Amino acid sequence: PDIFQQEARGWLRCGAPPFAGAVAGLTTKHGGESKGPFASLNMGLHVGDDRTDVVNNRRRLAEWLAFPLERWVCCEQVHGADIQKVTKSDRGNGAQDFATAVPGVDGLYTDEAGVLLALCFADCVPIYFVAPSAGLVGLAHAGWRGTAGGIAGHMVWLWQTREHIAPSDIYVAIGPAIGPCCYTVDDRVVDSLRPTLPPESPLPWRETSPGQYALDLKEANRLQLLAAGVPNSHIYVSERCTSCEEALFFSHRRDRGTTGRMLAFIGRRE
Ligand SMILES: [Zn+2]
Ligand SMILES: [Zn+2]
Repeated sequence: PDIFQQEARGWLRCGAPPFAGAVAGLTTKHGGESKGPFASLNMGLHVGDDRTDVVNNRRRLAEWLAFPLERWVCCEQVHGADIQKVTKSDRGNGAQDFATAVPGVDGLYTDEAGVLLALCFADCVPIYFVAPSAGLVGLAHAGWRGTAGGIAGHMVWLWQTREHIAPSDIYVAIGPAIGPCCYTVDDRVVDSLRPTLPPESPLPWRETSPGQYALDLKEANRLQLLAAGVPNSHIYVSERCTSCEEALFFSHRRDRGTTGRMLAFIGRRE
């Protein structure tokens, strides 16, 4: 069974055992207030939807999780590889007004309880991190650009060098994202990813016609995490494709660029 399992409402819980001490999951597209291409549980404030509808969708998740919206922390998600540590003093940033989101970063982490890290997705890879003994949680957004920038390994490096956590103490869930079944890219994308993988590494793409590659970004990020020292048995990977599973997910690719966003979230209850 997939590591992300359907709950009673419009969300999937991360069921990997090391995440049992955390509130961790990904929303699905149903149960909200938004309309048209955003129907209905659009969590993204940056996609041209009605802000009142989106805030109400966020308040609905907050009720399902018993984790108030005033305790969430969001980031700008610029498709880079930068990451910021956040604390209770950052609560609310980007929760109801996109302009207050943490600027210039694509991942967040915290060692405090009572802080819900909250990032938006509709094909890019959500990477959830936990160090259960040390009380750290993290969440990163990795499309091809962030993966080429090594965002996954950057989280591990920060936890090692700034938080004094060995990679062997980290566990990771790679959530629903677009699969190689649906994601075809050109030489420039794969050429950007090549230097981020070990020289002996199997390549997470297949050339399906000249200059066209079926790309597996989940696997690219898993390989980077392995190279950064996270143990194989600590990395859980969802098999759900956001483009294929149209009944559950918004997909930037399938929906031709105008669609909602799911929210990936992780935090610990205070
Ligand atoms: Zn993205
Ligand atoms: Zn697919």
